[PDB]
Amino acid sequence: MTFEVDPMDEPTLLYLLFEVFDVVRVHQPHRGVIEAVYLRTPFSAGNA
Amino acid sequence: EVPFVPPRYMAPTEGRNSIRYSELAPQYD
Repeated sequence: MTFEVDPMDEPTLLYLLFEVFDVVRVHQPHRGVIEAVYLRTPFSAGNA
Repeated sequence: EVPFVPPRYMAPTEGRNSIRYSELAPQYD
């Protein structure tokens, strides 16, 4: 991607977002046991 | 009788011993 913006005077950042699907499934098998399974599909983040 | 040639299946590429990072092929042992 090439951005052409402007001749600003101060240093600036290009804050860019990539829309993804970040979800979580929450298992609670037994009392005091909670497990979460995260998932981001475009920017992979593992099934931790 | 014709010879009995059992098929040769490839090992599970997603099995127990498998250390997988998303981007690349899974390391195995």
